[PDB]
Amino acid sequence: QLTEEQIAEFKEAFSLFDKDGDGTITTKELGTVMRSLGQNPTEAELQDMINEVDADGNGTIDFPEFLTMMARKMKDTDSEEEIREAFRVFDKDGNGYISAAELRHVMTNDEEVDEMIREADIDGDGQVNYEEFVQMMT
Amino acid sequence: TKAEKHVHNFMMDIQYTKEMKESAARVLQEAWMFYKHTRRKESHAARRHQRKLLAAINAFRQVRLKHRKLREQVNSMVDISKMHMILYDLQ
Amino acid sequence: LGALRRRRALFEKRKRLSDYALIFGMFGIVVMVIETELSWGAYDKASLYSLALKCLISLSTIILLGLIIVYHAREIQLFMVDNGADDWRIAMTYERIFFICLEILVCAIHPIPGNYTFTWTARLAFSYAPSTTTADVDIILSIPMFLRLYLIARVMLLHSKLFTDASSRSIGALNKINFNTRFVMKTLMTICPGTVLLVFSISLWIIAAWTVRACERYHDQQDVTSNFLGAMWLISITFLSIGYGDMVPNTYCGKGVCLLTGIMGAGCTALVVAVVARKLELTKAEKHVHNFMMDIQYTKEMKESAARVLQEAWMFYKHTRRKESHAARRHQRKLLAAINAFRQVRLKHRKLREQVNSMVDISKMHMILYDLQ
Amino acid sequence: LGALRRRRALFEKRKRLSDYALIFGMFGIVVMVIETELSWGAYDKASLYSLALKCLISLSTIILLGLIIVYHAREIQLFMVDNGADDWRIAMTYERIFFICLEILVCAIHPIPGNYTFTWTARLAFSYAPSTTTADVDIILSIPMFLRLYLIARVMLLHSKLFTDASSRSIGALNKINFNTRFVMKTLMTICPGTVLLVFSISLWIIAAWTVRACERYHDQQDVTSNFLGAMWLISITFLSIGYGDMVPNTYCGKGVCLLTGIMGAGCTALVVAVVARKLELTKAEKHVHNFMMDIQYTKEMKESAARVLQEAWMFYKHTRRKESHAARRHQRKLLAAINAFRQVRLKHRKLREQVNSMVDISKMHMILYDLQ
Amino acid sequence: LGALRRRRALFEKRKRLSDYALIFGMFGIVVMVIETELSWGAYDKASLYSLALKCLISLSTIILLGLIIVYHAREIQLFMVDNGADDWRIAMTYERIFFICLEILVCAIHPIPGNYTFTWTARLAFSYAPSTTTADVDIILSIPMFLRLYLIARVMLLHSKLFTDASSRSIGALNKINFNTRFVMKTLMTICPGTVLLVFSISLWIIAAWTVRACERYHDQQDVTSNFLGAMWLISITFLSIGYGDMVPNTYCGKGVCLLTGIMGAGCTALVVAVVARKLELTKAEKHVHNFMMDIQYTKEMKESAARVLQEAWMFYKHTRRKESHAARRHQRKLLAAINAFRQVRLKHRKLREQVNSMVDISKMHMILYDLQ
Amino acid sequence: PETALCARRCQQ
Ligand SMILES: [Ca+2]
Ligand SMILES: [Ca+2]
Ligand SMILES: [Ca+2]
Ligand SMILES: [Ca+2]
Ligand SMILES: [K+]
Ligand SMILES: [K+]
Repeated sequence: QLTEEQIAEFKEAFSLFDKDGDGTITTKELGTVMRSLGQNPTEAELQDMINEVDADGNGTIDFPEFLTMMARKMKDTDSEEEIREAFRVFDKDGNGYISAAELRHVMTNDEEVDEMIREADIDGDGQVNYEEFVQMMT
Repeated sequence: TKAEKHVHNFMMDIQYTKEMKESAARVLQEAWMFYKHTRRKESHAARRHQRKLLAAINAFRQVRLKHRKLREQVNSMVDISKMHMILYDLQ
Repeated sequence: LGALRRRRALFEKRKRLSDYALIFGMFGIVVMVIETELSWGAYDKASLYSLALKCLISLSTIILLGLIIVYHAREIQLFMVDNGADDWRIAMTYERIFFICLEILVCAIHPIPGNYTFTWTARLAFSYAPSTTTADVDIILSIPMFLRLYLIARVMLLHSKLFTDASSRSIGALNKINFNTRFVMKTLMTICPGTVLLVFSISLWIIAAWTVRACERYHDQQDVTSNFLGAMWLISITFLSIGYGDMVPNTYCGKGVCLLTGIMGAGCTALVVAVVARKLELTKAEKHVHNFMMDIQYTKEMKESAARVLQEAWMFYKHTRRKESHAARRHQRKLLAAINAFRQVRLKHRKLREQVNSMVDISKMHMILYDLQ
Repeated sequence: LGALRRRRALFEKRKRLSDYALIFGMFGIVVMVIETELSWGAYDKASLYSLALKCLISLSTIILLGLIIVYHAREIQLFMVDNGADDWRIAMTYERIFFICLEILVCAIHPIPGNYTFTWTARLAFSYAPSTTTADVDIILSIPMFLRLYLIARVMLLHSKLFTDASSRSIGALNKINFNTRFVMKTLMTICPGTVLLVFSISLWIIAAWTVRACERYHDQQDVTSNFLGAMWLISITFLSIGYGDMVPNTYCGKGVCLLTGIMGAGCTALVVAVVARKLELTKAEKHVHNFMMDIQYTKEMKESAARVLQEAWMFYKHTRRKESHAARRHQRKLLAAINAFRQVRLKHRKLREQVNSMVDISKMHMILYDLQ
Repeated sequence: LGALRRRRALFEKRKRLSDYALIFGMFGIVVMVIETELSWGAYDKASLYSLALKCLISLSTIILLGLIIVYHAREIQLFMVDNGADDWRIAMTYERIFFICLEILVCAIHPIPGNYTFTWTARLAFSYAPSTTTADVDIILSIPMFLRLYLIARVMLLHSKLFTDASSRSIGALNKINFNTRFVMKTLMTICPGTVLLVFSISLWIIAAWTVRACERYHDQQDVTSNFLGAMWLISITFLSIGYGDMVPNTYCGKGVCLLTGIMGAGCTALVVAVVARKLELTKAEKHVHNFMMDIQYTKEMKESAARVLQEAWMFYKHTRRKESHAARRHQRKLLAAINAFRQVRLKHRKLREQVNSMVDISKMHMILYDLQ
Repeated sequence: PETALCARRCQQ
């Protein structure tokens, strides 16, 4: 487990994100911290960004989930975020599933893309999802 | 001028959108090329395509950040004019 | 729709002709520099290596003049398309004809083959002792050849993406923007302001150093200002306006390049400082992070500053109860200094909060307006 | 969670190795300065006091190169943790390898033990007469040793609190901020911009003056620029772009340091002026106090200015009724002057109220919006 | 309320003592200038006019030091009143004691009566030939006498209206303002920024020129920089950073004053330029008048520009119907130029209207917010 | 050259 100084500093950061001290970062606290930093996040985007690291799905970020987020965010460049953003820009329709037509369109900027679709469709659902995208990326 | 900045920022946004499409295309292209050589059991070829994939991810991040910086500048300059539209609606 | 095809075809011809005008324009300059340097020591102006090298400049000037004439023939045709004319004489204004002749005159000044000489009398610097030499006439025609660099600006404008792109033309028409050569200059000074000034400064450095050397070599018997590094040092402290004065040109040609450099370097250094001072400023997003971390630091400093206020106050009380005059006075001074230090950190935290509330003023106004909707 | 322990551990080792590389990097520079200044007069380059002092530089260079190698191995291990790679070869790019060899080459240039000489032929200034001396080869290797000052930037960055603190890393991640060496430079120019430019200017003054003296001592038989107080005067009139020209270096080494001082001094003085101009400006909380007191002063001035308008108006009437032509004329010139003075104070009061209303504009907007809530 | 009477009583005593310290502080400087300029001429240093004129400097130093000691005793008493202390030993910190002794040391440096001499060996300029002279010891004690000008800053602060006025102190307490010597400096630079920079430049001109002349007169036989108008010409070209180099001082005292003037003149000219550039800008009330009159002019220009568009359009039609090929062609070139002229004035009118809306943006917002009320 | 200014300039 982490040493004493690291645990103390991560607790300090968590308490910076947790004003009431109840031990969980409510979406209101994250929103007000972001607003104090000059950003204007909507409720939908706030909820979307709060469940990315919420492992148990309870709707709040306790200390272990904040520690996981910090371990993901301490490095200068995070591969998961960039892969997610590439998948987003690949998904023009925004439905969460990049069709084969989109996969062919994004390469024009025939057999190779078909091979990519065949080797990326692990579950054989006829399309490519985010999990397949990260599996192919790794 | 105040009108030439809006034209420059509008054409820059189109350029950055096209750059993000080509940068993210390289991210997946090298990601699959890494997977193709890894499945073929080519150690050196897979290693090279993992250096290229990491560089492509960093390049995609750089264009994503400079696009975000541009959108910050566009919103910062178009603030009071947007305020006027909201005030007219309240009337 | 018919004029759209013609306009694109004529623009492609104009861009292609400008590319060839720069190839032959820069080729003649390069051969001029090679011939100028070699004609001093290697051979003489009456050799067959000078008749065969000045015929390359002469031949390149003939082809360059043809490309300038043909380029303006395409501009006339493009005028007859945009303005819906049928006679080219409608385009022949007094300003267009003057600029057609100006470009031809500028691009026709080159060293003519043949050995011609003139008597150049200059008074040296400092001593101001007269000096006379039979300088060749091919030196007063080689320096003006640097005026062909105006074709670089035309190539940059014609090769610009937004100059011809239909996406930028449609958007620019909405804002009534004219995509002239000034717009390209202004966009270059916003995208890469430092690269433009660094490239211009280095290019002016080599060109001015060579021009001073090429003019000073006739009236320099001590390789002082006629050396390339003696002219690249002479034109380095004029750009920076240091002006040591140890080396000054003996002629009125090297004095017109020192004067030109002093003017250019007076403004380029000021513009460079403006660019540098603009790249050392925190962005609007990095200023919110800096203020956020300073606020956390100041809150922690106020916790330790107020702790010392009470710690020294009680240490004063403990020694006072023990009837120790010197100790009580020593800790009363510390209490006064602790209170002053606590006041100082409390005031600097107040200043930071005011600064924070000054950059989140208009943004907070947006939040209130959204609520009223 | 597992990689958090290994990333913090590898950062502590990198920070420790950066400190030791500065200890040995600066120690070699100091011993270089001691040996350069002592081998001139105290002993000669073929002495046992020079083979024992130049082996300290050589010994410190070996240790410094080892610390650079180990530091870059720690960077490779940190990269394999962050990027998740398992083979060090995935980290060896063409850009990383080039900078690894660049730091090694920069840190490996030191005066090698031994007595090797080269023929230095220079030309004195203001006469350009040749002067040939046999100079040690350890003078062209001592000057490049100052390039080890890049380790100071590394130490400053790794010792920065926000570079590793989890509170700043989380807040910076929200705003998508990059904590690199440029971010530390920009925060330094906002916290203490007058402590960074003053320390840089003084450090450059001492370093450049010593570099000029060290080079300008083989070709100086008059102790003009080879004096330390005569090298500081030269560097100071170049930093401020005065350029008296009574002393200029006789060699290209001194002429290169003087050209570098001119470039730095052109921008450093302009940056310093902007700092002294942003500190002589009233803050947003001191302007409101100044405007409040000006408004009270202008109101009191208007009371006394209008009092003089009526006092002279009645004094004119009193003498006119008394039939005194000269007295009435004198009291009418005073009345017209009093009216003009009343207009001047009334106009400057109106200007002040315009400024007061200009600053309190957006804050008044907030109050109106709060009321509408 | 009791301490209010004692605080005002002690502030009046401090103001009175600061005035007398400036009377005697400047008296010693004035007599020093008289005695320095006369000892070189009229009499020698061993005369009875030098024993009687250096006893006036010594006597004024005794009284000046007495007023400095008493002034600080009043500040100690005022400290015990504000801080509610009963022992002056609580007011004796290490920073106050150091500053008390610093002022006494600065104000005690004066030419002692008596004829003491020292050997001054200096190296002349442009020749670097040694020159040894028997200089008096009263030249190294007269220059530091100019450090008594720090009393001018104290007198300006203690005589400032807002430093003591109960109306300004109460208002400043609301905004948490500190009325120190820095606040007075900032308010001067906003009220009269040009008078402050003009008095400082002129005062520095005379003081530095006299200091150069006094120091650079033991090593001057050609009356070049030992002349007041020669020293006043050397200093001006250093303030403007021209640096001809025709005259440079031969001593280290004249070389440290040219450096001091160069540093001050680098920033003073930059500050002066900013002031002259902030006074050439139209105010917010004069820009509305200028924009209003420009809008009227542009509307009149558009009426006449479009009138020429139709006038040449019909003149083209009249000659075309008359079958005049050359006349119609000329009137079609004029029609095209009239259309371009109409477009140019229409574009410059649109730009002005956009500029009008940019300045009148927030004031328009206020009107809308009033309507919602 | 009587003065060193003239000695330095006439040589340069
Ligand atoms: Ca909570
Ligand atoms: Ca949870
Ligand atoms: Ca899709
Ligand atoms: Ca799938
Ligand atoms: K200058
Ligand atoms: K100068």
